Amino acid sequence: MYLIEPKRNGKWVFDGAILLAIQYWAIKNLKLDETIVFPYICDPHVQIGYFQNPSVEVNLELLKQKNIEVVRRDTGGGAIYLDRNGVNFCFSFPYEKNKNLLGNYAQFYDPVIKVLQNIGIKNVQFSGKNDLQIEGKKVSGAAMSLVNDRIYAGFSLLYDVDFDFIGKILTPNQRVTNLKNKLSKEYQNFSIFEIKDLFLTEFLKVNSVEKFKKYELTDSDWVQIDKMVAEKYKNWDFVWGLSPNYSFNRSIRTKVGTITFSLEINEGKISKIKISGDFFPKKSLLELENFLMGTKLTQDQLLNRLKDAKLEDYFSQKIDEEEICNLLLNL
Ligand SMILES: Nc1ncnc2c1ncn2[C@@H]1O[C@H](COP(=O)(O)OC(=O)CCCC[C@@H]2CCSS2)[C@@H](O)[C@H]1O
Repeated sequence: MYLIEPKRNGKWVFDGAILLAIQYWAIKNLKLDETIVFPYICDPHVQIGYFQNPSVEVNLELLKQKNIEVVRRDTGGGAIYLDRNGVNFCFSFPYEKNKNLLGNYAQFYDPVIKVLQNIGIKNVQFSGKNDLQIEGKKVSGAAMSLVNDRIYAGFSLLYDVDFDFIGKILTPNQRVTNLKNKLSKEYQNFSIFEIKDLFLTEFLKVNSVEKFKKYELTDSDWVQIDKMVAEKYKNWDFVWGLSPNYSFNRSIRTKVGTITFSLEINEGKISKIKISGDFFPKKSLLELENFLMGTKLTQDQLLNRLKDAKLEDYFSQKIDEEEICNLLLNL
């Protein structure tokens, strides 16, 4: 198991966008045939999933007011708020050695639950979706995707929360707790760097690993990471361009999550379409949106096109194609 701390010439980095960039850089460029761990503690910012639209997920005025960034990550899932009171861990798992991990939140979280138990946390449970919950209240969210031969997976930990701010800055569908007061009393006043440390030590134990193999980002890695920051994580086209607000917007709750269709209509046909939501598609939806372009907004064309798109190739659960058809027929 490798550990990549987000350090630059020995300085700890807290920029959420750079932190993802580090991870994705590793994913793409670090051919280590071992799990790499990426602990990260970020300055306040909102991180949204790849398929999400920041405009509908964030209170944009509160974000501007508080002068904090939106950062889109590469994985699906939903929008989280991240500050110095959260400790997150991403991973680059060799896909061949963890073939059953893709989409398997339970497996992914098993060592985490184990770590949290070991650390005195009451009754942390896998939510069954992609979360960890104590007595109804979410303490962690997770996301993953397959990229190259690597599974990119990450979970957050809400060590301490600003409950007021979190429910104000995130506008989903328009509840969570801290871990601080829930650890063994020995740990209850640990700072965030101490929790990260405690968690990583515990994570090694729970995973039967004596020590992390050391990987320090070199100047040269940083040049590539900085480039991915410029071209992607802090690139408007990626953060904002990716999810345009088209004229018509409809959403359905489905098993995979809330799917929103944002589309343009010219001559009774879908002219532009953007499918967004907090889900975890099997492959990129760009192909599906492209497939749907040109479809007449009639039952017959929509049903057929939606059938032909083989939605199961794109989403894990079954989507009601007719639900989507009928939703779109109303425009
Ligand atoms: N920092 C944070 N951590 C955990 N849960 C949060 C957080 N912020 C908000 N929430 C709550 O989760 C829901 C949205 O959860 P939802 O289930 O929609 O999706 C997620 O959680 C994505 C997890 C983040 C993936 C990153 C890849 C490695 S590190 S983390 C939001 O509305 C809040 O109620």
